[PDB]
Amino acid sequence: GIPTELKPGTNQFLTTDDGVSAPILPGFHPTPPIHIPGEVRNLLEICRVETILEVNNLKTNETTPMQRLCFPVSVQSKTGELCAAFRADPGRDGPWQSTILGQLCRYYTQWSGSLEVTFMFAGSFMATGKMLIAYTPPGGSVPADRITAMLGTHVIWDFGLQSSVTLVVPWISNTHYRAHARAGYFDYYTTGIITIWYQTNYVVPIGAPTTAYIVALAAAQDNFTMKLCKDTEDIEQTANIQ
Amino acid sequence: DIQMTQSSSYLSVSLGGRVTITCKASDHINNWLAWYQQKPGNAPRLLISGATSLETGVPSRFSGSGSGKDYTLSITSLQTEDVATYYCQQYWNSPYTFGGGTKLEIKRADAAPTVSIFPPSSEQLTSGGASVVCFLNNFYPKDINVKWKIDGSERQNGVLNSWTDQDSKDSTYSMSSTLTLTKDEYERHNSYTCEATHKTSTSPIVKSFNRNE
Amino acid sequence: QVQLQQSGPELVKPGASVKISCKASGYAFSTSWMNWVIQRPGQGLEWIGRIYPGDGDTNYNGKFKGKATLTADKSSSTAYMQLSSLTSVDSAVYFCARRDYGYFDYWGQGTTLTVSSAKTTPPSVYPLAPGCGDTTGSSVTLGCLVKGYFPESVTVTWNSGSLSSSVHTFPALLQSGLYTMSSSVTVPSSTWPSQTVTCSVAHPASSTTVDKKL
Amino acid sequence: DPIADMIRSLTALQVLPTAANTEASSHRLGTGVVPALQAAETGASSNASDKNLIETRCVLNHHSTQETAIGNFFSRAGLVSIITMPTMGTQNTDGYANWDIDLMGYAQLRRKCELFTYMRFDAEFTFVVAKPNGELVPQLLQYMYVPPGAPKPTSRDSFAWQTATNPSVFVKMTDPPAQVSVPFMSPASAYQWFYDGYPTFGEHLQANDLDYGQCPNNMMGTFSIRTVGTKKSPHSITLRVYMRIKHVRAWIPRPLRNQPYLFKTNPNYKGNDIKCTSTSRDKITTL
Amino acid sequence: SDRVAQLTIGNSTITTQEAANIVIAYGEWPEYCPDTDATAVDKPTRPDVSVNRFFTLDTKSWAKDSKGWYWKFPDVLTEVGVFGQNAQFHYLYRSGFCVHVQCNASKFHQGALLVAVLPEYVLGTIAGGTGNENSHPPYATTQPGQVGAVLTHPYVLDAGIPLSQLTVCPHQWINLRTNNCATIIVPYMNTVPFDSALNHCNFGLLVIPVVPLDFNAGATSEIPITVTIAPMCAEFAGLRQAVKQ
Amino acid sequence: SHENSNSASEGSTINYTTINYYKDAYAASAGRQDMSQDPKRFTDPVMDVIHEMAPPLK
Ligand SMILES: CCCCCCCCCCCCC/C=C\[C@H](O)[C@H](N)CO
Repeated sequence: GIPTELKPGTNQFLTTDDGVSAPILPGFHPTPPIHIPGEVRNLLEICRVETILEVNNLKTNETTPMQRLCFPVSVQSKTGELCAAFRADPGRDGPWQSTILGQLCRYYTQWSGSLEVTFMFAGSFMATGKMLIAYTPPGGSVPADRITAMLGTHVIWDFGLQSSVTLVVPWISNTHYRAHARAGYFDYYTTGIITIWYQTNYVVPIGAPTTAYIVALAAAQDNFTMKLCKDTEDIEQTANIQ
Repeated sequence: DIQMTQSSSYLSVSLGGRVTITCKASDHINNWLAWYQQKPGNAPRLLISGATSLETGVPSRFSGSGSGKDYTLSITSLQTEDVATYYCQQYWNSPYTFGGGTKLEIKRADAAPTVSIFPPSSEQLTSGGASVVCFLNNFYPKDINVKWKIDGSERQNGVLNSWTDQDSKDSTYSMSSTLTLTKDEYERHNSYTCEATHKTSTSPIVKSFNRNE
Repeated sequence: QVQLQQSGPELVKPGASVKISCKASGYAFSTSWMNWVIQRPGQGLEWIGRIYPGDGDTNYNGKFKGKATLTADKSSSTAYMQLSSLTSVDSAVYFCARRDYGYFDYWGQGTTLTVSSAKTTPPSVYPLAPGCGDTTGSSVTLGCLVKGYFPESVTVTWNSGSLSSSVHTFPALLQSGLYTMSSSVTVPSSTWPSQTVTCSVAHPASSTTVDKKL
Repeated sequence: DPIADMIRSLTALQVLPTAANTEASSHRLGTGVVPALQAAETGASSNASDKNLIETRCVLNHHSTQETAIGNFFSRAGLVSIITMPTMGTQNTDGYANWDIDLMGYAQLRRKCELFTYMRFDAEFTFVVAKPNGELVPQLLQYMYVPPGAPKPTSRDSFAWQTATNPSVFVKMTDPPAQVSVPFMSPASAYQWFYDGYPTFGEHLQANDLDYGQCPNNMMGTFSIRTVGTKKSPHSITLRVYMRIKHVRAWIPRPLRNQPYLFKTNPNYKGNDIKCTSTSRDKITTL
Repeated sequence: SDRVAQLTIGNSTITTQEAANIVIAYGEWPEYCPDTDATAVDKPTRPDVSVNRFFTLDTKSWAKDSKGWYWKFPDVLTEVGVFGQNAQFHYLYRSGFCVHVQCNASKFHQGALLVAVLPEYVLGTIAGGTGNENSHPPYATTQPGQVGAVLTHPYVLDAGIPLSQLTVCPHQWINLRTNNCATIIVPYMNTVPFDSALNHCNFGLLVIPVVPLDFNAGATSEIPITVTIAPMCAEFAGLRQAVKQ
Repeated sequence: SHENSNSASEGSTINYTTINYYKDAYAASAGRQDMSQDPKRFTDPVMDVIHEMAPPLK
């Protein structure tokens, strides 16, 4: 018949090749589709949904795991005190593991874009406070003062009727994309820290409770992308699923 | 102005026991209470901060608690270097009010007073002033009242008592009661009698003296 | 190690003024409050005022506003308290404490201040010995009275420091503007008057160390 | 006319081949316009852009959003079964083996499919046979798709191997693996990986309580494997099947599982070893 | 201009002074089943004012250690009203719901709730506390009724999926300094156009306190939570005698 | 000379051009995927429109 020659790649099974296989049922016709709500077409639609960040990931909270979703604020005695600090890379081990952005970034290798963090205040109406939420590009470690942490991208938050503020994390990076940071040589993809400070104080009248809690939410912006699908290390099968 | 009451000012338990020092406030102080210990002579030392936390260096015999407006410092068990005055402090509002102070003492058996009156020397009222004294020695416990008795008559004021705190290894108390007097009214009367009445004892322990002896 | 070292004792006339120092060491001095606590003898402990040596502001108690005034010198790391219009109720011990988280974590040594117009008097040793009429019984205590001395106090010893198992040094209690103390020693009658006792006063202010035997 | 009373979406689809650009901005100092302050209680995510908070540049992004699609997230072949015919042993010593079609027994493909509630796709199965050694010997096999209600094989010499209507495929061991395409075969419009309900009526006891969660719409039959011959072959066969998702639609995204799996039919977790979603640290003020 | 609202369906109105906005779940309103999606051939019934009204369930009690509650739909209304009778006489069912959750407190209290709608909420079991025993949840747990049920481990929602990612589902918070209501309009979400009301539970309401309730010693400690629900565009098919279970 | 449209996506095909050599459309390739998004029914499913620069409620 036709003269042909076979090349390398014959009789291999690559698990990702997009081929045409032979059918098993000639004349089949599937069940007609109906309008099921909530259809999804990219995974970037789900990465833009705010989910709860676990800033309070302590070793003392692992027996009562519901406390990891909240950080307490209180009436202070010193002025300008550090409240919490956490890194801003979604694919690293830490507070970003509880988010749907973090759990879907670990299915990919590289990422690029801006992130937003929304802090909600769950205190009383008679409470009054101001906080400073800062973001520091890579360099040294966490600062010791807020006179050092004010030199970065910072947002002055005032409590009131609008009980949420949004801190954006800008895309400040050397490269166009950014692989996932670890403790080693892959730490030239670090994104920096996010610190919360007391701007003035947390002030309550008599009768109001002197400790309130803040829940943190995190999602992605519109210029967020992902690249190079991989397999997560968050799922681990040990023996067998009966 | 948050008045902070510490009752009572004296309490006494022996070694190896359990002390409980209470401190009650008037307004809500938000667990911002601190406990101090002051040995006689030196500066206060902070023991508890925030009514729960220990400072770095104090032992685990101290442990504080409290909820509401009443608070508690507990020493289990009491050693001999832990006998001092204990203060509570409120740092929630200004002025930072301290408590009254609960002195600790040692609990042991009772001892009767030994009253020993001494007459005036002859050479000292030659300057115009005499001074009569009523020493008593080595008794326990403290809250008594010694009465001065001249020919069946009540005479105060003019008197002064000077106690002492506990001695070292035997836990006993002493007192010196003297009074100055110009020497012309020294010859008003003749007797020298001091009644030192006690709490349980019905009759006082009395010695006497006279000039015409 | 952080330590606070105050000035020594003072003694001034009624109506004068003093300046108590309190030197801090081993600490960032301009970024922490420095307080002052008064202890009147011998029952209380009360706050006076605090100072932030960085900007220099001061917060006083209400019942010490016109009497005390506070400054601070950061070139020497030294606080100062100037008490003015000093009276007889201003005789107490003045402490210097620093504030860490609302509480006073480190304290000074404690300077003392007495306000009196009396000048240094030599003491008078008057014996208290039995006795023309009563000696009963086989054990009798004996002491010696000391009156008329300023400032407090004197160190009264017995038999060149050989008697310590029977001594009772009593604290002073001033009257008519001048101090007064006493002592006591118990002896059995088998050693009295075999042991003629030796009272020995020692007042280093007036340099008057007179003795007395019985 | 005599009786008077007898006589809507929110959003719009948009094609976006690239990530959005960032326009240039300057400083604003005003009153009445607070883009940072949001309201998280309304259920809406924060719509504050990066240009409404800092002083930005003009960046023309050419970053493509194609690899984040559902059709490229699921078009990777994952393992779904391991069918084993041992010569000695307990499982399938007599030359044939049956396996009920439940594609949810290996955890990596399960956690990806369970991001959504409903999915409607076409499949592609690949059959990789070898010995347990990894070696290959010349032996002819037969796989057969047995639909529900069809007779299942009971031996190597059953009548069910006539393959009069059932689809089957004859393969050696030394040739390339066998690929087949399977359509969407459910009697409903989509597969349910989560069915909150009982498939039948009836008074529910504790005895007939292992049917909570069992939808009959995902019951798809049996793969029947055999070594073709009345005699027995002196060879052990282990077969691994790999499924690849094609032509996929998906609805209703879900939270993603953080506990280890226990069973194929129900999401029972271990209660004394409830592991945490995030790795812990010592203090909240340190990194 | 946004805090006040009125919701009038049937002969029932709900007025609120300090509420947030209304969430339409997945951007779609409740519809009737069109002719291109209907597979049955009978004529479905439509009682539009007797079953499309607000129904108030049992009030709960919020404490400082409360774990959280859940309800199942339409299981909460298969014994209540004329909706419960049409759910007993008919084999098929299709409806959408309004869900309204109320909790009043003072300006001196604090707390936060998370009211979510999870479609196809299959529960799990602790597997005997060791993983070896294959337990299945009982019928009083899987279909609790008008009373609802409590969550045992709210961090994993009694199903092995976290609370931290519950907000991908349609949700509202109840922050006691901001609002006292939460309103979600849910469309009919199922694979088939009609399904049975006694066997299948479509979604599950889920009220979980993420930030605990705390007041001062002396204030009111009786702070209740109540749930009112309203079916929208409800239709039934397949008439027969009454089956209760 | 045409083909049986029996894939799992005809009226809602997420692709544009595929390859086929059989008469059954469920045998075809996956092809290039469409890049259509409607993210606002997960990020803001709120009844009245909330302007960003204005506050949502007051
Ligand atoms: C001759 C080769 C025959 C190959 C036949 C394979 C048919 C498999 C069809 C795929 C069905 C999709 C999986 C459906 C449901 C899930 O497994 C459920 N979780 C089971 O409960």
